[PDB]
Amino acid sequence: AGRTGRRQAIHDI
Amino acid sequence: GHMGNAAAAKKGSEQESVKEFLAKAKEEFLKKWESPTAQLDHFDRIKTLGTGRVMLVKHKETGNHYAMKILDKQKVVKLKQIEHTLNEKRILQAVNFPFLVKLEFSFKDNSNLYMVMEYVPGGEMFSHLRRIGRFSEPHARFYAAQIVLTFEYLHSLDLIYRDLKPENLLIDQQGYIQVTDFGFAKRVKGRTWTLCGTPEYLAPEIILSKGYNKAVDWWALGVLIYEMAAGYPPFFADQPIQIYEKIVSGKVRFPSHFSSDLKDLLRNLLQVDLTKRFGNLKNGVNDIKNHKWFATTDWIAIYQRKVEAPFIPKFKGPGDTSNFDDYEEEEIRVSINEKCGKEFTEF
Ligand SMILES: CCCNCCNS(=O)(=O)c1cccc2cnccc12
Repeated sequence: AGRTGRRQAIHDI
Repeated sequence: GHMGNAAAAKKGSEQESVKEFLAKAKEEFLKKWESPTAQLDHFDRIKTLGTGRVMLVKHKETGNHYAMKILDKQKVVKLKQIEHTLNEKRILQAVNFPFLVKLEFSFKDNSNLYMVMEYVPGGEMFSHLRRIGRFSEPHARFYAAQIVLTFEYLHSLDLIYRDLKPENLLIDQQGYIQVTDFGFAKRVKGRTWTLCGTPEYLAPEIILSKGYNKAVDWWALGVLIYEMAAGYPPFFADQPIQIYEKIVSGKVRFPSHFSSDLKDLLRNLLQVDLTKRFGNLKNGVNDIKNHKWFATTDWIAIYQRKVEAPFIPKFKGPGDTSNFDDYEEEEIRVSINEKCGKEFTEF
């Protein structure tokens, strides 16, 4: 199972 | 050895010519970086091409179509992206490469920043990949070669890209790639420290809060090649925290249909140990370009766009958007008061 749609960038963790 | 005399000499000479090309490219980049254009009502807004937003627009005077990125100044400040947004504009205005999207205009108003780019009508690689499932190895290799050359160019200029993924790779009318989305691109001589990128594509050293270098782009290339050839990325889970745990373990499993040459390349790109990762060694980009998986790749022919593309998107007209998904349309509101003027004086 995982993300199949468009993936957004992250600006911080 | 692996190469006979004629082959070794041709390869050596080719590699020296690359150095000569890159030295000239650096001279040209620096001149633009040192001595670097429109307004909103010059364009008709047609349709949203992507959000995160980018709109297809038509220039009123010429009738040319473009992709206009619109950034809300207040949101940029709150998300701590001021410097990143200045980086994107400055880098795009100074670079020049066949696989990098071209910036045509930039401007700002009371509310927004605008970057007007060439419209690439074939759609995102992401769409095509999700629709077909996976690309065959030759098809994936054709795209991968373009990224290798693009990173060879960018890294020679001390530019790190930091957001490789199929969503950011557009297919042009000839079936070649245009890289978009330079919001995380940065001039970096050695190390940098910002935690940014897209979870599935982050190298372990980013997740582990280490100072990291341009080798994060080579890790991301490994993720991209894997995803193109498998249909899904190598570290795959529903939530970011779970993705990060898989990346830092570094255990990678491969589909049974991957060739051994491909698996070898990917083990060397998806390498946690930076002293062993391809693209980060003494031989530089040549460890990648000379790998067996790329043995059929004519690097100059790719650069010259003379290789027949595996896939040519359908195109019905200059403003056609059939290769793009639909998004909710939001009117572009411009406040009567200037927002964040001091923060964006240099834009
Ligand atoms: C997470 C999904 C990210 N997708 C980014 C790439 N697609 S886009 O629509 O924003 C776009 C951006 C920039 C230039 C373009 C030039 N022609 C077409 C589209 C363009």
